[PDB]
Amino acid sequence: MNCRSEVLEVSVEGRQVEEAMLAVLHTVLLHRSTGKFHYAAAGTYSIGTVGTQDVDCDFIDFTYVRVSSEELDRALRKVVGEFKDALRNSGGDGLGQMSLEFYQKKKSRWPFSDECIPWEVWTVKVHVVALATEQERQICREKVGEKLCEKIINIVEVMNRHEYLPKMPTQSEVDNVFDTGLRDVQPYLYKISFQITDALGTSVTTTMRRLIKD
Amino acid sequence: DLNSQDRKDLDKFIKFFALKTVQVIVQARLGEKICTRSSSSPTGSDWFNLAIKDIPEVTHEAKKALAGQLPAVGRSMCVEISLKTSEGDSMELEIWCLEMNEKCDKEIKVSYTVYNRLSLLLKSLLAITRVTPAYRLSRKQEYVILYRIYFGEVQLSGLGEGFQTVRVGTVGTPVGTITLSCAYR
Repeated sequence: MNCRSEVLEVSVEGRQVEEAMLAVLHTVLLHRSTGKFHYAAAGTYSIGTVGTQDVDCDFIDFTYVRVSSEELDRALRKVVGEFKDALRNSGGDGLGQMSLEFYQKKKSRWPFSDECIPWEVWTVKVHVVALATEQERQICREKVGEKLCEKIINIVEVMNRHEYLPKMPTQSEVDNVFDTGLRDVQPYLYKISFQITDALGTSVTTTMRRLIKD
Repeated sequence: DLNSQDRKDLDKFIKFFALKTVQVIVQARLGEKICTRSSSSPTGSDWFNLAIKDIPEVTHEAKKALAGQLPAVGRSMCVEISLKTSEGDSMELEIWCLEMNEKCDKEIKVSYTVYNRLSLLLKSLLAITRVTPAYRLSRKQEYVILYRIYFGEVQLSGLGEGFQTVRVGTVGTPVGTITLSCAYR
């Protein structure tokens, strides 16, 4: 089970960065979580039920669906905010990425911490641009929303395309596959991190991408 | 091959997946936002571990359409989302299509591997139904949205030349492969 990685790219206005990341992490996590496992000593276990809700974006003409866990939404909202202010204090560069990776924990011998083995990573590269009129702020609400549509479609296509998932664990091993720390929902073990990148050129891959258009 | 109750559990899963499919699609074109609560202590009606409330009229419409039959090669189930304006002009926005190919697969445990993958496909369907063009139109409502479930024989050309399609996803079972998608104008 070697690590699958996926990259999406978005160009957004300043106000739109938080919703667009929220739109992407929640749709991946909605596919990458499950009902709470409730084990009995005999080995038997039951699965709880996941609720979902629609979220209208305020700066994008867009709606996405998230699991109805409010600790989870709080969790991602705070680190999505840590990404955005980090972009704001980046001044010029204008770029930064965010990554979400799912991993299993393997028990390690003393003194080494359990090694965390990713089986899937998601990366979102953002390019903030600031807009001048308030009608290209309004018009921008529409095509960012149209572009997140196809980003959501692609995420969904990749998930059917992706075959490996962790073996479903026993009660002793469940904390090495799932985050059992939430009440509503059981996400796979996951880490999200980010980086503020420095800009440089785009490398005359343009001709390769221009061959695909023709 | 499949044991006797392997075949019947699979058939119960496909039925309720198909009934849940129409609920999600119709509830996403209904006009308003959908919010269901999670639950650590499950209920016996939350199929596939997902909280999806049933609309009774939609269940009945779904069941009459399937006529107690399940989709299979040739027999697909379709939800037609259409628009009738006050000028009486009617046109199909989308035709959601739950199909079944003959590519079988005796390598999946019917009981709970197929079950959890039907569940993920329902989760994809909740995501997808929000990001096709008919969704935003249905949330504004001049014109109203109409839904019709049928069991064909899928026929799409009313959508018009050049329509687009998106694959929601795919699930392999010992009786064939379940395909779900949307042709949209």
